[PDB]
Amino acid sequence: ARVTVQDAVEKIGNRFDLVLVAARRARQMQVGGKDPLVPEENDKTTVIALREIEEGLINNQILDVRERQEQQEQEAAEL
Amino acid sequence: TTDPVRMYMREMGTVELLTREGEIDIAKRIEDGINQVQCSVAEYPEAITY
Amino acid sequence: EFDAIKIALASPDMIRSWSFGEVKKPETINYRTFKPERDGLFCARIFGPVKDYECLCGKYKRLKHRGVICEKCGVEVTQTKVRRERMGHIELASPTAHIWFLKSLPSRIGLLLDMPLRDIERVLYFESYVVIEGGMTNLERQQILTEEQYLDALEEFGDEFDAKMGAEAIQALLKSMDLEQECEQLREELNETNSETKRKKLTKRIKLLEAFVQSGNKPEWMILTVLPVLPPDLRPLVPLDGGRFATSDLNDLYRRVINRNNRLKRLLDLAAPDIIVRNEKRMLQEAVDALLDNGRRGRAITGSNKRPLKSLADMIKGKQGRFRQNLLGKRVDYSGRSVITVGPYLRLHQCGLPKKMALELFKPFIYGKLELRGLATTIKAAKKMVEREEAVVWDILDEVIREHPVLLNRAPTLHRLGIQAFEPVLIEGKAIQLHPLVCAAYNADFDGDQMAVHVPLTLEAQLEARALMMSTNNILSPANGEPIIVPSQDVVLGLYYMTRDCVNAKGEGMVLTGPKEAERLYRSGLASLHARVKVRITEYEKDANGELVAKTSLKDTTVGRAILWMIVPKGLPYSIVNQALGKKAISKMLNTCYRILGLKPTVIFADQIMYTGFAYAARSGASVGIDDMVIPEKKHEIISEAEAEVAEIQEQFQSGLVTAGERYNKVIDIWAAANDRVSKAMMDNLQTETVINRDGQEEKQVSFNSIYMMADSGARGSAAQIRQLAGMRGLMAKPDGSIIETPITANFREGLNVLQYFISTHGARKGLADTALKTANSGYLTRRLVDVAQDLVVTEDDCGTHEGIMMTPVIEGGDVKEPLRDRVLGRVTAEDVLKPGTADILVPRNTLLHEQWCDLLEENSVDAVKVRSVVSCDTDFGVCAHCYGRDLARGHIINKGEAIGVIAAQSIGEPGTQLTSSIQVKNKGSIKLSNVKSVVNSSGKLVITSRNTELKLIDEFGRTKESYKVPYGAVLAKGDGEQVAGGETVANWDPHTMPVITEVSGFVRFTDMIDGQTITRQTDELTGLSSLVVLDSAERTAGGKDLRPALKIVDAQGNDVLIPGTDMPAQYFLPGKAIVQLEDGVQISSGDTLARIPQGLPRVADLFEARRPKEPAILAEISGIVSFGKETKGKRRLVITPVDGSDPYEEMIPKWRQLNVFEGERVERGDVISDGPEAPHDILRLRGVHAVTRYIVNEVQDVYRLQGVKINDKHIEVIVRQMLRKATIVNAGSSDFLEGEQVEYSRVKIANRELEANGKVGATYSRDLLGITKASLATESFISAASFQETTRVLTEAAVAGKRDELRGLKENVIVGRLIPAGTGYAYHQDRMRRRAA
Amino acid sequence: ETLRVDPTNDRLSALVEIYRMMRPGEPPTREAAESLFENLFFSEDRYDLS
Ligand SMILES: [Mg+2]
Ligand SMILES: [Zn+2]
Ligand SMILES: [Zn+2]
Repeated sequence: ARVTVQDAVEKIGNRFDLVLVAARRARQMQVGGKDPLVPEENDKTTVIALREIEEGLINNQILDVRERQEQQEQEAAEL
Repeated sequence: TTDPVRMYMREMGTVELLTREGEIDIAKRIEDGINQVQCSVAEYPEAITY
Repeated sequence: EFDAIKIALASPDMIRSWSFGEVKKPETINYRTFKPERDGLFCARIFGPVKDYECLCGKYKRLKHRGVICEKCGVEVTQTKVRRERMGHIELASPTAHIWFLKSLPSRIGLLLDMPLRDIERVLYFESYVVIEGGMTNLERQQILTEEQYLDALEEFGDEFDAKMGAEAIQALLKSMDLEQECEQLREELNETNSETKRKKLTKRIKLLEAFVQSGNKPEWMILTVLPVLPPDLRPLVPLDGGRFATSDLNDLYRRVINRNNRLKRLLDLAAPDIIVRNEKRMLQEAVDALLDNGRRGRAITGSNKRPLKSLADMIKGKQGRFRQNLLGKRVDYSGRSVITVGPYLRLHQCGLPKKMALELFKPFIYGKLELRGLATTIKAAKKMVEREEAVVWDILDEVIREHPVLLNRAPTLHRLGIQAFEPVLIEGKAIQLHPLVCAAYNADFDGDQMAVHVPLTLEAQLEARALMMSTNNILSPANGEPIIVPSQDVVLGLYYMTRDCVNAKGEGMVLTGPKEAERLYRSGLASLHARVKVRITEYEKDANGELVAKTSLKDTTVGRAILWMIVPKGLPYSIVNQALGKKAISKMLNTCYRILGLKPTVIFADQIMYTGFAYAARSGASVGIDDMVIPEKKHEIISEAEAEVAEIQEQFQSGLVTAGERYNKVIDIWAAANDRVSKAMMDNLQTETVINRDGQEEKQVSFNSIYMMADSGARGSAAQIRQLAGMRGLMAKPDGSIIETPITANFREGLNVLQYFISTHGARKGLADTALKTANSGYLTRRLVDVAQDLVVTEDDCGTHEGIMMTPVIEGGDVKEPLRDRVLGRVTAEDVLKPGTADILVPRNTLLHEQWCDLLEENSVDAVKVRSVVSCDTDFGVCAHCYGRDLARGHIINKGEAIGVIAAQSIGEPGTQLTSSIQVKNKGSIKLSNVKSVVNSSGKLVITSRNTELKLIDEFGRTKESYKVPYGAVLAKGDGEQVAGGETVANWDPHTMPVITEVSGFVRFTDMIDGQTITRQTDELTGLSSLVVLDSAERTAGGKDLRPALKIVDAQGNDVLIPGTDMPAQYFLPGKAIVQLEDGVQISSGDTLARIPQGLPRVADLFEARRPKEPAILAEISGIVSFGKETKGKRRLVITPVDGSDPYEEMIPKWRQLNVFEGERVERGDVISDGPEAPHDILRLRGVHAVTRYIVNEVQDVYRLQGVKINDKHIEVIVRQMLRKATIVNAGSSDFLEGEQVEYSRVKIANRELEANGKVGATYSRDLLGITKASLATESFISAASFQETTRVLTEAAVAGKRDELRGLKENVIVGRLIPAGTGYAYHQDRMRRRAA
Repeated sequence: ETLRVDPTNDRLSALVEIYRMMRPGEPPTREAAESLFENLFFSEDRYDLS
């Protein structure tokens, strides 16, 4: 569960970029391109995205690095 | 005031009524007009032959 | 998809380009079968097909074709949504004036031709003629005629003469005009000639002209030649159930226009006489003008009905137009509505919600999960499964609810806490359970009010409602830093019963090892809930850097305080629970817990407070009863004494000793005195009535009366209502506003007889009517305030300026009304502030001041702080975050992006429901006098010759405890800097006598004082000193009318006494009633009198609107020596003599009215020349922008703090910013603008900083304050100027200008339905702005 | 003072002023004005106090 979003505000500032980052992450987990990097407790992808923010292993920068890495693997998988 | 019915009444209120003989006089002017256009037809032979 | 919205005029070629048909016939549909008639107002070949992909005849019924048109009957076989889209046209036979460019108040054909509007309507109604460029023979261009004058001009000039009448004439006038020739002409008339008000009108007209030519418009497009028609599914004629139709009234309007156009074509075929076709052209003018905007004529009503019909501008403009009924606010799917109720078993991140509403709202989610889990093979099976409500769907619904926030909403959504998110817990029931602590945010009582739930569908909206709008985020108001989740009524009663102490109870004075055996003693019944007891508690504190230092001790406390101590988190000290804990104390408790431990312990602490408050209120049994209202034994005795005293005043009035008014005032004063004695009787009979015993005789304490706990805890009501229940209730006022001499000597515990209750009914009904009307006006005030200020968005991180205003405490005449601490807390410093020992930096230059910094301010002796304010920011098109402050639901600085204009205007207009001698020094300290210039008289006192003196009571800590506006010419006992005592009247002026005091000492004389004319000879009966005293204007004769009496001084030698220090004598001019007491050649001393001169909410909506005051304070323009000019015009010439500059300014003052300054003195710019209210225009134009924003915030904070409602000053300052965006430029220079042009301050600022960065000279401006209903329409974005106020003037003003709207500021983006460039959409607009044109 | 403000002098110009000031824009007529001021306050049909 997730009652307050305070820790995610302390990791990612500005309180509005948090929404966009968590939205992009939860779309990566709902549309099945990925799978969660934290144990889920039957939470929806919203709360799983916020918990992945609070563990520090997701922000905008890490998502950009991972997305460019997927694009490089597509370029290597063109054959 | 705008009230364009009243502007119509005031635009036609200047025209006065006719006597019972002035109508016959206007009708005779109408007769003179149709007389002159039929006499104008009367000189033109192509309408005749048409 | 697109960018900026453009608006302009419509050429007839443009209108033929839009339209896909000419509508030649007035039919609508065929009557027998309801196919549409070709080619009527509802057509096929003009607009579209009736059915989806089907011709009208039936030759083409399916998707075999989509491009074809049927050659039997024209149908372009497409979707029928196309019929919602394609438009038509009407070829008007004779041209027709457009009513919007004819009848709006700044009339465009009116001041485009420079012709008065009555003559234009006289031309358009065929009452007269007008020349249309008729050469130069005898008749000018705009020279109108009449019919007889037309026959005159035609028989006098047979040819080279042109003058039509009607719409053809106005169209020929607009077509004939060459614009830039008249542009050169008016530029020459504004260069050489000067006719001030007329040339101001002239420069307005040249502004219109060179705005028109800069656009792509032609003037003759203001006359309609081809009139466009609207698509059919916007004016639908659809079947109701029953064979009867609903038409829109636009069908009537277009039917009338098409009908009269066909009639006029039919008349011009038959060569009708002139009276008939002039009738028909007037009728077609009326039909078109009724179609475009009905109501600016004789209001052409509809058929079979007396009610006036609805035109196009009726559908755009107003409460029911598209701007306010279907664009700014839409009815929304995925919503519900039901009655709300309490359910105290909730944490505040969750609310109850019914199972039936949760099944109806979340239907597509349930459909999706059921077709995912394979219980329903198709989706129709899912429909029937959730229709039959089988037992498998409730587990599915519990899966789809679990972490999905809903939005709860109460209908008067004034401030932004009206919409909050929650997580639903499903309820066996039909009522939304709403958490109790949240309800004070809603202003929701549970007396039957019903709330609405909305559902965030998409994923981003779920994350918005959790991250921004969950209820645990909003525990601070946006109006101030106070908690809005304050415990309201049952919980504070449970606390106030729980933490108290009676002098004898079970377990009196025993010892306890901790809170745990306090709970074991109370819940076993050995010891009482409240008994004073030594316990051992362990409190933690944050002494080191974020470290929980533990200290343990035996505190002397009660049992119930120890039981509540388990609920306090680790960080707080014990002194937060050692007092009685009313409502103020528990609000301070939650505030300290939030400002120390952050958000999470405060949320779970608020939930635990609510639980323990309800539980021990249940254990309290706090119950009201009839014995709980003790009537004083001293009541009827005081009432009998007052009844004897009114008989005394009655006998004194029947004896003729007094008049009526002094009788009335004495009777109301003695009844108020009796009411005050009854109040001080009943309070001492309630609060200390409990007297019990412990190990001795007796002891008194605070009472365990039920109603005293319910008034002392602050749960419900205060001592006014307790007074009206126990003592006598007040003095009622009649409908005059007068107040009755016979008050209601009975409370509600006693009976009221019929007359007393009948008098009370008037006050009750006046109260109800005022609450209704003030609700309406507060709604209107909120709407104007948000619509002046949605454009402002925090956009930059920092501007880095040195500007700022000066925060000082607001003490005035009495004690402190708002201290320095809670004003500056939350703002930021402009420059560094220093200790009273100078060069001691206590804060650096720009740091966010939080509570430890205000602690550092209060431990020192600081009094005034320079603060960055949003009204003096530097940023283009917003306010930089480092200048705004911090105050929000969070405690940190404002984030980059968040809209503060909207939260500011809501936090101002939300408390709009709640709104409605000598120096007697109180406190002790040292005396200070600012702007003082005084002189010692002969009597050892001190008389004051400067009226800007401000009296400050400065204690040993430098701060100001009292201030007194010192009147001119007072009698100071002590001097300056001497330590004064309490009660000591230092200055004792005569408030009924304006002083004519001096600086000189010598023989008073008469100069230009002729007896009988300027002065009369009075011989006094009382004193006996006969004199020559100045008379009025009626009795002074024609010689001494303009000649004024003057007083002047000599010494013993006869030489003129000069002022010691200067060379000017004291020659002073006396008005009427200025009593000459001391005559010619009479000695005085320094400063003796040469003579004596004897005798709510619409305030806020006047301030922000900034209306001109009725009697303005007059103020000097430039600083200089004041002098008089000519006399007796009704006015006088007030002349200013600056020393360095050029003097020749004089201002007309209506000289009947009492002035302030004397002629011998000198004034500063912005100093007052008389008294009374002053316009904000004067304060802005003379003193400065900081002074006018200080004036607005101090006046409106007086209006709010009179009611006792806290609003932080950031909000009022940013509304002041949004007021003064426009500024007229004085010197044009290298810029493009004009000497009188009004352009916004941000646009001229980016122009100058491009020029001032170059070597050229800039453009100097004049800042100009505008009201909120005028600074919101004067905007560079016309949809925000057309969404709320006068619509027709805005659309025509932006249609003649070709104005382009770049969507700029949240009104247009709500209108056009895209993201908002404030909130989460700020990153999107920043990415797009980086992408756009780069 | 009211007489010094008033433009008219006699009965007929008074009735002409009222008939011009109730139905404005149209020229007046004596007997129509008389029947109008009959039908304002003194006719049994169009005016009634109970
Ligand atoms: Mg209610
Ligand atoms: Zn067909
Ligand atoms: Zn700033």
